[PDB]
Amino acid sequence: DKTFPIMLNGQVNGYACVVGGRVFKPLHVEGRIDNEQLAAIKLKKASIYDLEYGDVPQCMKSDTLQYTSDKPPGFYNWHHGAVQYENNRFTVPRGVGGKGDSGRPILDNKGRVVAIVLGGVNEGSRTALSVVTWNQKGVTVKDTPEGSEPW
Amino acid sequence: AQHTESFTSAISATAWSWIKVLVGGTSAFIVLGLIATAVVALVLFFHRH
Repeated sequence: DKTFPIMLNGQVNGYACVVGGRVFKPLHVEGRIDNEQLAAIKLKKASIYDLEYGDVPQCMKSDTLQYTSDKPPGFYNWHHGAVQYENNRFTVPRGVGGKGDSGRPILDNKGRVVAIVLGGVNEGSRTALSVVTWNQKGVTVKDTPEGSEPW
Repeated sequence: AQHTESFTSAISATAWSWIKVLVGGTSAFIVLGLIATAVVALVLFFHRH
């Protein structure tokens, strides 16, 4: 996958994901993307649904495909491990869930992105992730568990 | 003058219709958007679950 991070004062505090046609970036992080082609894009602020602008030209579109409907609750891919929940997100162990790990996509077994993490630092022995997804008909929803600090 | 002058002495029927349309024009447009603001908040609440 291709996921350009976000630089601020030398450290990495967020990640920017690219889906087919559009470029994603979390609102909670501040900084400049390392891709100079992506810096000229006029990203616009929006509501909690995290709408940005895919103003990239034709030569590199459709990097990955967003996952469609008919979601099973089985195995799913993740950068730091695996998640196995559809209605919620899985209770992943420690290590993942620190700081500056926002914007990392959650992929399927065919390489299709299903969700993008935004929060849920630590909730005890079981950590829940606050992600965005599509509920039933492709309409973008935002699911947030209780006590989900911005992560 | 034998009579007395009041506040609504000079207001005619055609002039009173204009100030009740212009008042009603603002009240029609305000409640049009105020209903439509809460309509999409109901769909956005129902979109999640």
